[PDB]
Amino acid sequence: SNAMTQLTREQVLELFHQRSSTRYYDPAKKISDEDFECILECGRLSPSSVGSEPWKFLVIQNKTLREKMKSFSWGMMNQLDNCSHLVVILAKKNARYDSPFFEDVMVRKGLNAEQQQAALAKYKALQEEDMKLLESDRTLFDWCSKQTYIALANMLTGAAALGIDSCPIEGFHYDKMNECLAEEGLFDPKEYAVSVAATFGYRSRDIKKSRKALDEVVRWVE
Amino acid sequence: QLTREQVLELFHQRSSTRYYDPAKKISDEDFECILECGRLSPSSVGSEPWKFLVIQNKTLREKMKSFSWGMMNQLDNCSHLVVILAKKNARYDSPFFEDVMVRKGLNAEQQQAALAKYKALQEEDMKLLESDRTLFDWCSKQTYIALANMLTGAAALGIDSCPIEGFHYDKMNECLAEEGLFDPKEYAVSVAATFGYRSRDIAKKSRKALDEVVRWVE
Ligand SMILES: Cc1cc2nc3c(=O)[nH]c(=O)nc-3n(C[C@H](O)[C@H](O)[C@H](O)COP(=O)(O)O)c2cc1C
Ligand SMILES: Cc1cc2nc3c(=O)[nH]c(=O)nc-3n(C[C@H](O)[C@H](O)[C@H](O)COP(=O)(O)O)c2cc1C
Ligand SMILES: O=[N+]([O-])c1ccc(O)cc1
Ligand SMILES: O=[N+]([O-])c1ccc(O)cc1
Repeated sequence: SNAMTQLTREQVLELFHQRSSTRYYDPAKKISDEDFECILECGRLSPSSVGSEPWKFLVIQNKTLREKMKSFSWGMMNQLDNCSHLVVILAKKNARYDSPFFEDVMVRKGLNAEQQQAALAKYKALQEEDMKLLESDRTLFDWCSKQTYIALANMLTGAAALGIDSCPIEGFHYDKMNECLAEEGLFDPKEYAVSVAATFGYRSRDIKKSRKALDEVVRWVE
Repeated sequence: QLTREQVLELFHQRSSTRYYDPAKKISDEDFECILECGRLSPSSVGSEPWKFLVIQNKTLREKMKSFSWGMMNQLDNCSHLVVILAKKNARYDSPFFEDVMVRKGLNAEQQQAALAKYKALQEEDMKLLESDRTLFDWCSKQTYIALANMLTGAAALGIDSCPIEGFHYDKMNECLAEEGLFDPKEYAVSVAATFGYRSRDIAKKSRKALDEVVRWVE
């Protein structure tokens, strides 16, 4: 890393202040294919526990599907008509250490058989004892869903770095959204479920930050 | 504003560092900038349901080793360690949520309408109220946004990091509560992260191809 591959502290703070939730999009302004691919890359390159990458990104451009969405998506009703791109992020269901899904996770690490068994033993303990994820199907799904929020965050920040506005979205009926997207054939509902969404585009109305102070959220243990 | 190549370089510079140089410390100003990236993160309903515990005490780090397999050696060598807490019991009808509404400036009528909207969000749209753990996990998801932004902001400053789940969560929560750092009825440990400077080159790890993870619905 050097001064040319870094941002200054001033530039980092500007980036994270600029990143904001846009609720009014200009329908006449579309993100270029290349800029949007870059945004998706920010999601794809995100870290994830155990390298599990337990996400799928559905890019919902079809206008008829966006319209149907409106009736059960109160949190983005006024964005569905005018945003450039909409991403619905799915998270993997039943991502147990002993599942076929986890074999592919391991294969792309390029480990030998002994390293693979050492890794698997770590991941079993992580799920079973340390994080207690096998309490229920939902607990294990929510673990994958947490990893998807990393990908979400990175797509919002990457978009902001490109000068592109965005809004993270939880304001929809999850059962209705899962049912609709599965009925459209967009994923196997036994294997994935909706985690979170995000809109992207260019704002048509102005957005300053309101946050708790650093001293109210940070505690130093020296 | 950055070029596409610069944005890509940032996310490629960001890697999970397991081997830290124990002689390299992050400056106070750089670390405050990292914390700002967490503080400035978005969160559902603007709930900001997090606390960032900066664990620099060496005796406390040494105690954690016995139940933190995923960062055992990082604890000896990293510059800074953050344990992020998430709010427990963040119900729409809790005082925690009332404070959110008030500081947004909502009047009495608007607060009543907002309570109804977020009741519906939690009870029906997201079904967060199935159990205490489902509601906690909602706040925990928001903290993963703050985590991600800290890792990326650190990388932008030239500072290495590693997100951490590899510890016994209940033992960590018991320890940190015994230290008096939070009220365990109000918060619980969500995720951690180390920060510092790598002691060797970190081979870039693989990812599934874009075509594997993206589906276009046109
Ligand atoms: C939430 C989360 C928890 C993780 N926990 C650990 C951990 O405890 N110890 C560890 O060495 N790596 C941990 N990792 C790092 C992942 O193994 C790593 O992100 C993945 O292998 C991809 O490598 P990269 O981030 O270098 O691209 C974790 C990652 C995330 C996102
Ligand atoms: C996971 C998540 C879901 C959210 N859901 C919605 C939503 O459905 N609709 C909306 O208008 N804003 C939504 N927001 C945006 C938040 O209200 C916003 O992040 C917060 O008020 C802080 O504002 P800022 O992002 O402009 O800094 C969501 C944020 C997060 C992180
Ligand atoms: O050792 N561990 O508990 C780990 C190691 C890697 C990881 O991504 C998560 C947990
Ligand atoms: O309309 N909604 O459901 C919302 C709106 C804003 C938000 O942060 C979360 C949910």
